[PDB]
Order: sequence, then C-alpha cells, then structure tokens
Amino acid sequence: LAQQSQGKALTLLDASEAQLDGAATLVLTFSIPLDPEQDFSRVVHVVDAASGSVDGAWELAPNLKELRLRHLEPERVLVVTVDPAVKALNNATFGKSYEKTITTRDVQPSVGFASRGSLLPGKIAEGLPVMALNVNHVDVNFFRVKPGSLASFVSQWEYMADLVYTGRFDLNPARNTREKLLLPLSDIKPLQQAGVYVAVMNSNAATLFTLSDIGVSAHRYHNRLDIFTQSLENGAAQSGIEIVLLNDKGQTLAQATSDAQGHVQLEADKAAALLLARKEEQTTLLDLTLPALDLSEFNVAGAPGYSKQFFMFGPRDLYRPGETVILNGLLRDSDGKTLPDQPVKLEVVKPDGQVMRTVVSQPENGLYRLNYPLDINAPTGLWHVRANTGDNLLRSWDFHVEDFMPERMALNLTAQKTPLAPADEVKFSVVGYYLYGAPANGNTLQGQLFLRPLRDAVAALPGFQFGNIAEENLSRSLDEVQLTLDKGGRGEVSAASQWQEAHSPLQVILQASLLESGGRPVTRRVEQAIWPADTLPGIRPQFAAKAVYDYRTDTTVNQPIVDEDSNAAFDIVYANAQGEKKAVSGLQVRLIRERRDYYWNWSESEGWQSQFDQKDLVEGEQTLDLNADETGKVSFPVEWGAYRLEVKAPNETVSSVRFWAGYSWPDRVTLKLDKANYRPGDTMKLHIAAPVAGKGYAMVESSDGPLWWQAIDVPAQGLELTIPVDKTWNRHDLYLSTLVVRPGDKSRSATPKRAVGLLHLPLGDDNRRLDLALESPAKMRPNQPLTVRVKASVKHGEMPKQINVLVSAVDSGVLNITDYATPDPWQAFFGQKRYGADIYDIYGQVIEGQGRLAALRHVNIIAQQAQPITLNEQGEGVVTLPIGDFNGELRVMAQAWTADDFGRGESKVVVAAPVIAELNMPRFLAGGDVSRLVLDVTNLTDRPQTLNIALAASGLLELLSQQPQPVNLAPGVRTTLFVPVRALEGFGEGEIQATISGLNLPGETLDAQHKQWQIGVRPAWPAQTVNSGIALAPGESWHVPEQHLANISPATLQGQLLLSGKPPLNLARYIRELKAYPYGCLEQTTSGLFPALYTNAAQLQSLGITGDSDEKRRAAVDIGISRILQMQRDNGGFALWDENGAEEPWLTAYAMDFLIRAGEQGYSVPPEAINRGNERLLRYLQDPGTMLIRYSDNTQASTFAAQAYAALVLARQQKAPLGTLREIWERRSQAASGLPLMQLGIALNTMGDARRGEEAITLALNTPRQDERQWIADYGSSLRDNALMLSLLEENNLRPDAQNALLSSLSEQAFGQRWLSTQENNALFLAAHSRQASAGAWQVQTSLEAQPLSGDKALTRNLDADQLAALEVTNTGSQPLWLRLDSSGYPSSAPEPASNVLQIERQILGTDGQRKSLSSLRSGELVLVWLTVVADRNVPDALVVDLLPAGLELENQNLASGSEVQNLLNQMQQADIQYMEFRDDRFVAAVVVNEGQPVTLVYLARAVTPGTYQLAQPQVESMYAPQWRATGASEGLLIVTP
Repeated sequence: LAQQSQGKALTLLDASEAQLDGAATLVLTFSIPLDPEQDFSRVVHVVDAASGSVDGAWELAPNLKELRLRHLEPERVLVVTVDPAVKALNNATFGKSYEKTITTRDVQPSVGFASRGSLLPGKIAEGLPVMALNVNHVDVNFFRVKPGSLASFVSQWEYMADLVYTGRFDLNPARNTREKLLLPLSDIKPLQQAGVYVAVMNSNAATLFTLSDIGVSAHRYHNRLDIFTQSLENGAAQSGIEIVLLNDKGQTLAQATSDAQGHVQLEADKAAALLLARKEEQTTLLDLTLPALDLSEFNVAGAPGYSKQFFMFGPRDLYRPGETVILNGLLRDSDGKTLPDQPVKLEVVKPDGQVMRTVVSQPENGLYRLNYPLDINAPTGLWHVRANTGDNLLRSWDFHVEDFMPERMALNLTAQKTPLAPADEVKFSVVGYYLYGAPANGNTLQGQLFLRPLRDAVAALPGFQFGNIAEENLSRSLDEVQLTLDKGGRGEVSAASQWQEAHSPLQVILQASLLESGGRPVTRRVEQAIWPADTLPGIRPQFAAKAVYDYRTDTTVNQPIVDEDSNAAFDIVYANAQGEKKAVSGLQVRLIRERRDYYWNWSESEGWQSQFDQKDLVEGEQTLDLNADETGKVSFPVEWGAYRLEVKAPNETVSSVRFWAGYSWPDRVTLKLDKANYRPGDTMKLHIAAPVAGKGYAMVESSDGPLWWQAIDVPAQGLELTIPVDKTWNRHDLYLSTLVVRPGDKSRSATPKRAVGLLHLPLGDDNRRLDLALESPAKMRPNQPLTVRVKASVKHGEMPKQINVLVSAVDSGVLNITDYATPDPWQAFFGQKRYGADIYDIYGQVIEGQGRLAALRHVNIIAQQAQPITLNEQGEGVVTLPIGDFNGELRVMAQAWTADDFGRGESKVVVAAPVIAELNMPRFLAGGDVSRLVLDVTNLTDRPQTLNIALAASGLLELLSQQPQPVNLAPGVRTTLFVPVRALEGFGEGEIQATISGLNLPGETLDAQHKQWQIGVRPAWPAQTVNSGIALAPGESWHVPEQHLANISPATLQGQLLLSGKPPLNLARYIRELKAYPYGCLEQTTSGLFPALYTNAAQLQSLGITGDSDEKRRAAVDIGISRILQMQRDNGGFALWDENGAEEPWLTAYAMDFLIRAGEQGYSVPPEAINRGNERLLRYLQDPGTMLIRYSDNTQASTFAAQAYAALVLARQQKAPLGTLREIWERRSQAASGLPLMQLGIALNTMGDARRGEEAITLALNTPRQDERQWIADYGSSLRDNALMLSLLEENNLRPDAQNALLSSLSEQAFGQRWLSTQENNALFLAAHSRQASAGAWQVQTSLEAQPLSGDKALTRNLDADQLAALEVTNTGSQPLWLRLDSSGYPSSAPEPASNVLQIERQILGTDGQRKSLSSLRSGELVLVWLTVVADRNVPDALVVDLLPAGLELENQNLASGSEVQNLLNQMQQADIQYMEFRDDRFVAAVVVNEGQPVTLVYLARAVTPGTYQLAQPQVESMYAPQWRATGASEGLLIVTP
C-alpha cells in the first residue's frame, strides 16, 4: 500500500542505542516508511571519534520506518550523521543534515562454565574451563557425590552429595571482552581423592568432572554388550564391578563383576543409557547414548550382515508408467547356502510411502519372481520393493519411475567414417529438421567437442585392442560449439587438430543439442576416428576376463586376470581399419611390470592420505615377425601384481594392454595377516604394530557378538599372534579389532593414549563363483530371434550339478541413464559385510577422520527376461530372445546360481538395420480427416540402393495417393515421402504397413523390410443415443419410432432390443454406459469397476455383450484397484482426481465399499489401505469435526449421508460402534434423503439394534429426496437413491411387497433418460443385479425372424442398422409384454448448438491477443484457445471437454506473452479448477461454476500436421446432474498448410 504515507514530510523520530537479539544495536526511527531499496551508505553513516569507520552493514526491519546497525563495540564515542537525502517512499526527502554523538555504554557482567562437564576420568584432573566477561572473581563450591545415591544423581544429569568447598578464583579478563579461563585444582588437597565431583557457582552455573583410575572400554551389539575394564595408570588388566542403567531412570538393568581378563558380557538392547563401573571408592562412568567412535577411515563399509540373505535383482531399475516391473529374488543364509523353503512378504511402495501391493511371494524352483504392472498414470519418482523374510528387517530394492517427453525435432550428425591422419582437421556435417517435414531454419545448435582414446578401432577384429593405454593427454575437452545453422536445416562443424604427437588411435566426439526456442532440446553425439598410421599393431589376450569386485564402484567388474606365477598368452596383429592383417618384421614386444610403493601422507586440508609412487619395469622382451594374414601368438611368464603388454612397431606406433596376475588388483594400530583368504579350519597369524607401545586387547567379532578375544601387551617392536578359525566361522561380517593403550595418564610428545586397529577378516572362496561365458554375435538384424549360448566354468573341481541360469536383454541407454550395473549374486552373498558393532570408549574422543574416500570417472523400451534354464552335465545351455524393432546397443546379462555357487555374465550386441524407415503422423485422427503423413527412409549400408516401397492402409484408415516410385539412395542418404491419408467412420485404430523391397546385400539374403504403425481413430462428433419403450397388450403391435433413425448415419447405428414379461431394467445399457466412460476420477472408476466385479463373460454374452476372457477382467479389476489406491490420501481418506486433492468422505465410504467387496470376490488389496481407510471412516463416525465438505448447501445432510455410508461400510466388516450408530440415529432429522436412513438402518440391523434399524428402513421408504439441486455432496438423485435403496433391500432379503412396487416404479422412473450419471448407472446396475424377477412368460412375433421369439426371462438382443430400420414387434402371448428399445450412433450432419443451465463458448486467439482464422494456419504456428463457461447456479461438478482437431496438438502448461492476454489468464487464476488434463485428442478440465461468475479457461496449442481436419463443438456438463449440458458453436473445419 504505502500510499497512506502521502502528504507527510520526513522527520527523524529517534536515533538511539538498544538491545536487539541480545546484541547492542544502533536504531534510527523515522516518521514515515523509507525507500526500501538499499541505498544506505552515502547518506547515513556512523564514525567513531577515535577508531574512525566501522561495519556499515545497514539493516532494515520488516517495518520500513526503522533503520538498524547491529553489533557495537561497548564504551565508545559514536558520531552518527544523517545527510539530506534518503528520499523515503513518497519521495518526501529529508531536509538538511543531522548529527548526533553517542556513548555506547558498558556490557553486563557474565560468568559460567564453558561446558556442562564430561565423564572422562583423571588421576588428578585439574583445570575447569570458564567463560568470564567483566568479572574480577568467582566463588565456586565443590561437592562430592555420595556413592549410594550416585546412580540416580548421574541419571538425573545427562537425561544428594557432600561439600568440600575451596572457592574464590581470581579472574582478571580485559574490559568488555569475553575471555576463556581455567580454574586450576592441582594445589587443592581435599580434592585429588578419587570420586565424582560437581562444581557450582553465583547460565551453566554447574559442571561435572570425575577422578578415577578405572579405564573402561565397551563393544555394543544389537542385543549384547561386552565390557573391558583396565588401568588408566599401571598399563592394563583390572577387576571391579559394573552395572547398566536406564535413561533418566536410575534403575539397574544388569550387573556384573570383571573376571581375570577384564572382560564382561551383559545382555542389553537400546534404552540402556548409563554405564557405571565401580571399585570400592573408585568410579568411572560411560554414557552409551552419546555418539559412538567414528570408524569412517577404516575399511568397515559394506551391506548389513543378515542371518537370512535375500538377493533381489532385475534386468533394470528404470521403468515408465504403464509397463511392467520385473523383479527376481534368491534366498540364502550367512554363507550363501540353501535354507528350508519359506515365503517372503513383498510390498510395492510408491514415492509418497504408501503401499501399492502386498504379495506373499512363494519360490518356484528356488527362484522368487514378481511382476508389477505400473498404471499408465502412476506417479514418477523413487519406488521401493520392500521384502520381509520374517526377521522384520525390511530389505529394499529401489527402482525409478520416469516419463519421457517426445522430441518433435530431428538432428542428424555425420562424419567421414574412415580414419584421418593427425594433421587433418575434423569436419562434422549437421542436418536438423522438424518432424512434420519442415527444415530447421535459424535454429541454434549448442554442443561440445571431446577427445578420447580409440581402443576398439577395427570392427573386423573384435577383442583386439589398440593404442598405448599409458599414453598421456588422450582424454581432454576440446572446443565448445555454437552454430546458428542459418541454412534450411544444414550446418558444418570443424575441429582443428591439437593432436599430432599421438601414437595411439583416437576418436574425436561431438556432442550437440538442437534448440527450437530454448525449450526441450534434441541431443545427439557422433565420433570421428583418427589414426597415426594407415597400419598399426593390435593385441588380444587369449585368456578370458574374469569377474572381480571393485570397491570404487561397488560393482562386480570384468577384468583380464591370470593365475599367480604362470603364463600369459596374447594374439598380436599388425593391421589397418578395413580388412585385416599385414606383414611386418621387428615388432618390439615388452612385458612391463607396474610396481606401486604405497606410503601414508598427512595434511591439514586432507588429514591422513594413502599415497603411492609408481615405477614401470621391463621384466620380459620378445621380438616378432609377421607375414600377410597371420595372427602371431606370444607367451610371457608372469608372477604377481599389475602388468601391461606393450607392442611397438617401426613406425613409432604403440599398443598396450594392462592386466593382473594376482586377484588382488600412523595414528592407529597397524594390523596385518600372513595370507589373504582362509577356510573355516585354517589358522591365521596376526601381526599387530602400534606407534607407541602399550596394553589392551585384540578381538575377533561380528554382529550379534564376539567369537574370540585376548588381552595383550604390545611392545615397541610389534606383536605376533596366532588365531584358530572355528567351524562356526562363516558369516562374512567377521572383523578383527584391536585396542591398545599407553600406560601413563601424563606424558610428553602429546601421544594419543588410546589407539584402535580394525581389519576385515577374509573368509570367502575362489571355487564358489560360477564363471559365465555368454556367446552371441556382436551384430544382428531386427525382428529375428537373438541366440545366446551359455558356457559355465568353476576353475577348481567338476562342473557342479543343475546350474540354473537367468538370461535377459535390455537397451543399454536405459541402463546407462541410471548407470545400472549387472547384478551379481556372488557379491551379494559373499561380499564384505559391514562392521556390525558400536565401540563406546572413555579415553579421548576420536579426531574427526574427515571421511571415507570416493571414486572418480512413444518409443517402446526393449527389455526382456527369458525363463530360467538348466545347463547340462557339461554346464552348457542355450536361450532365445525375440528382438523386436530397435536400432542400437543391447546389454545381454545373465545371473547364475546353484545351491551353493553363484555367478554373473555380461555381453554386448549391436542391433542395426540396413535401412531405417520412420513415419511421422499426428497423435490421432477423426473420421473424415485428411492428413499428410511423412515417411522418412534412410539407407545405412555402404552401397547405393534402389528400393521399392510398398504402403498399405488397414483398419479405419485409407490411402489417397498412388504407390511410391522406386527410390535411388546413396549410402547414408535420407529421402522423404508424403502419404496423404483419410480416416474412416468408427471408433478404433488405423494401421499403416510399409514394405521395402530390393536392398542388395552381399553375404546376406535378408528378407524384405516390414514396418507397421498404428494411430487412434475416433468419430469427430459425440455419440448420439435414442431411448424408447412401451407396454404391449396381447395382439398389440409396435414399430420403431423414426427418432431412432433420424439424421444419424448407418454403419454406426447399433441397437439393443429388450423384451420382458415383467417391468424390466436396462442392465446392458448401464453396463455399456459404464464401460464407455472415458474419465478416471475416483467415483467413475469405482462405479465402472462394480460391474466387472459381479458379472462374468457368460452373463455378459446373454445381454449381448462380449469381450474380455474373464482373466482379462480379473486383470482389469486389479488395474482399477491400483487406480483407486493411487488416490488414497495419507490419512486413509480419498480424493476425487488426485492424491493431493481435497478429501471427500462419501467417496471414501464408496471406494472402501468397493474394496471390501473386491476383497470378498478374491482380489488382493494391501491391508494398509483397508486399515487406514477404516480408521478414517471410524474417525468420520466418532469425530465429525474432522470433515470438511465443500460447495455444499446443507452441511448437516452431507455429514449425515457420509456418516451413514461409513456406518454401513464398517457395519459390514463388524467394526461399527453401535453406540455411535444410535448417537447418529438421534440425528436422523438431518437426513435429506431416505438412502442414508436405509444404510444406517442396515448397519443397525447388522450390529444389533434390529428395532431402530427396521424403524430407519420404514422411515427411509417414506423420506423422498429433497433439495433445490444445489449439491449435498452425496453425488445423488431421486433415481439413484431409489435404485440403491432397492439394491440394499434386495441384497439383504427384506421387504418384498415394497421392493416389487418400487421395482415397477423404478422401471417406469428409469425414464429420466438420455443422460444418466455414472453413479445412477452403477446404482441401477446394482438394483438390476441383486434383483430376482423370477418367471415372466412372454411370446412375440418380429421382423427379425420367421419364427416367434419366446421366453420366461428378460431377453436382450443386438440390432444392426438394417434390422433396426425395419423393426416390427407384435405380442402373441396370453399376457402383457414390456418392450425397451435403445439406439445409438453418430450423426450424418453437424448437430445444432444447444444449452441448458450451463453455457459454453470457444474463441481462438493468437499470441498477439487478436482473433485468428482456423483456415490460414501454417505448420508450427501457436494459438490460444479461449473457453468461457457460465451458469445461473452453483455447479460444483462442472466437467469441461474440448475435443481437438487432429491438426492441433496441446502444449502441457497450466496457468496459460503480454497485454490483454494477461487479462484473460488472471481471470483463469480466479477460477477454482479441481482438475486439468491435456490428452492427445482432448482438453479436459474439472471446475466449479459460481452463479453470475464467468469461468475463464485458456490453453495453449500448436498446429503441426498439414491437412483438413474435422472440428467438434465445445462441451460442458454437470457430472452428476448431467441434464445440465451445453455444446457451443463451431466453425466446422480446420485447415493446416505446410
């Protein structure tokens, strides 16, 4: 506002010092608010009359009248000056200069102990740190805690004593400066006597310290506690008693006395806070609630060591909404051996924490499997699969759900294929274009160049590596790329060579992103190979790469490794890019050993670091001569460690390959072992070395507790121990700990008294890994089975027995998104588990460690998993993987297991097509639309191609042009064909099939290329329906009313004829209308799900309905249940459109009702949802104030309805407090309908009080629904209420003579036709379902068949246009006949706009805000669609629908460059939008319409595919009073030009 300050000058009210936030602050207060823009420095300033300037940090309050300056040095003369300016907000300005002198006064005294104290003991323990400010002295009283009330006293602390005062310490700090001082206690004689003391002053006035000799160490486990008491003074070893206490409570949990070794063991979980160790008059305390010792610098990282190991894994961790998540599981013990068969409880968890599915997973041949179909609208984010094996230690397998947006543009980057000399510069050709056929003009290209080594430089020679792996400056970042492109699509990138010295093959990589408007770029990458010689050497090891762990990545990586002290063989070649193998003589072949000498190194910024110096030694040398077409084979003997084989040729070009001979590739206690890896029967030699000699103990332990331990005295020369390995040692979480302590409490040279050592105990085995060899071709073609041969090996011994293998194949990109590593079970079962104990200590706390190190370096996703196979006796097998289309790289993966052994295999397969064909088309089509499809064909072969393209249109789609002429494509060239098509009348899909003949390839015969695209086809106009019926007396005749035929086109005209000998109900119509409903709000989904629950296909076909093979139905119910769960709130309540939406109790009752019903029919629903739902219903019943019904007209009625429904739903479950039901029954007069009374009545009758139930029923049967149709939030009507009441009657076998009359009434009342709500349909379905109409005889003569139709049950029959156009019916029975005719089809003429209650209008603007014709639109043009809705009433259930023309596509943007446009937008920001959706063919929006308040909706849309498109009328209706409809005038057609 601030206008209220107008007319007022600017006077300074007060400049003074004041306390603010505990600090001395200079505050100026002016009369009126100032200019908040910080200009304070040249106008207002403070200057010390002695020290000059000071901090000028001028602060400004939330209030604008006060100017602040914080933190002023006390007792100083400040001169404050305000200059004539400051302006203020109303530019009133400060007249002239103002000067004021100030003295800043003194600060108030303060004293206190720096810390509340510690529990660390000392033999004398002097020095008490205190923070004193402006105080000359302090009096201190010293108490000694009574050994009796000691426990409770200390427990009062952290979560009753005598007095030994001395007091009066002389503290002389500088004036006005807080100083840190020490209170010495050495010269005090009545204090060095051991005990627990407390100092008190006269803000932390108290502190605690302890004098003692008992040094205490402790190792805690998840349910065990081991204590070691030794000497602080004379080395170590000590007896004495100790006890465990509670938090706050001084209650003793457990007690024990030290043995002759110092060791003690006590059973204790958490909630055991204070540890107390006593020996007569001596005492030492240890707080187990404080943080434990930091072991971040020790190699103690790894997975938890569970008793039962459950290895979960799959082909990937990145899925999209819609597709199915595949999960596999294997269960073993602590040493990877089989356990007795057992179930595992698996739960699916979506990002918000809510459970989506709960399955009791049973194994199948020892393999757990799970398939979770993600809903098409599933939330994006981090999902978990949560496994429970029985220990209630939840295992978690994370996986990502993400949705990817299309590209809508195309970028083409190409290079020169064949390698370049270092001198040459590198040229990349760029070609960008819009998908709809337009060239990308003036589009800015943003990329970057990179240089990398090229080791796989010859495709004709796989495995052979090239280049010196030790050559420097082969991996660096080159130039950035900014290219305006300019031309109609094309551009060029050029890279000058900074590489010359290179003796290895290189590749220069261009990675570039194409931009349309700085919104959603299209990125691509391309590489150019570079050789330092037309010919050069290549190396391929004869030995296979073995699988080994890599802690830097925590993934089991493949590495070239050979046995220690052995022979390494290699295949050498001398070759060129194309072809293979040339002649040469004098290849210099060296075996280089890479020696590394490690050493520790300390710094301030780093702490301690493990450094290492490297030296390359020549340990072998051969000389080789090669002929034409020869694979020279060399062999070098190796020993241990890292080697690399180097081959050099006379042209100074080098090629190197690194490998290993061993599978192994200061302020602490150094622990060393004689050998790496043991067995559970061997014996290990432990070398212990400490910086300073001392005493303590060594330990071998795990989780749960310790297995072995021995106290030790370590001299300053090291100490050697011998430890046996029991048979019970096989957990892989085994750690060897060591504690050493220096004798003296007081010592020079600093010296840390306590020192710790910690090492992982190797205990794995080298004969339990399945070595997997996956054999498959490096290249293949799409749409042909992928053959993968599995060959297993085990190094030592025989090829196990019955090796199970699970092979999979996934697009490498998807895997590369998440950096997904191929799962290995070996590392899962045998890998290094974490140190599962916490070390509490009394000696000085750890430094900080600084921390552990780290390492450093729409389309249908192809992702399959074959069934598990079993290898033969030789460990051989084969799997076939059907590959669909796809063009790129596949990572083939395999996990193998037996009962005891496990393994993992990787492989890579490049799927490439000789020619690629991409068909760009619109997102959908409407019947009659004419559209220009774009078919891009590109030849990827090395040869020129003459191709014959054959196109065919299937389904609701036809071609308009003649077949294409043959095309001549040069290698790498792309041609573009235009395919004009038209869509046919119908609701379905259209298919386009493309066939390419010719192609000519040497080496292959290759069948012709086939492709097929689908597109969705719907009618341009809403489906029209006509409903009529009549009663026929005997002899009476009837003919189809002309209304069923008028102005709607045949071949779209369906009919259903229902004949019955009793007042019928259109069951088929309800079912069909439910199944056809296209929107997925809660109530609609539920309502539509109800029929699929209680009706099988056998019952469906009787009503003239077919489809869904029942199992499909079950699947559909499951899907629906998921869709219901996806909208349950955190409180167990439900929402209408989304989980974050407002809560609606009635719907909660509804959805719950369906979920219980679904449970009853044998479907699976997670108990969390059921329970939270029931809790929410119970809270609806017991705490009605938690409710908040919106947009209601009678909150009482709403509340009552909700409570009644919830009452019934819980009553069905026998979970409804009767007292509450009665408490509600007393509020019956608030009921605005009979339905809640009925529901409540049933609940009462169910939970006991049958009387008040029957009363409630009888009352319901005489309580007409009453409301000026405002809302009530029950989603109801007279009709649906009557239906549901009849349903409740029929379901519980109550009043017959009433339900008969009401059934007839409902049959006749069901003529509120043409438009029913989903709720009404569901209600009517339930009423018709639970009905039993018994025997009702009828005979009839028709035009459908020569013979007469006859029956005793209501018969429904389908009719086509011909049967319906000429339908005649005549009753030939002895009794009356009820006849219903339901007709549906689409109009041959555009229907007239119509309105009722609601009004809808659509206008079309441009971005300039001016009206725009839908006939002059060019491709890529933007337009604003302006909808306006209005009504003379409050419609809280207004659903707006705007069918699109196929020429337009939506921009997904809510809230929506300037001007009058913004005047619309803002209005749209005033509308209360309950939901909004941007489909492929619709703009949908749920809104509430307020009386006399126009609702304004604007949305953005782009024109793309050129063509002539049908254009429908805007539509709006009330979802639950759908007689309130409006359609609003359309121009009829849309024209899009290129």
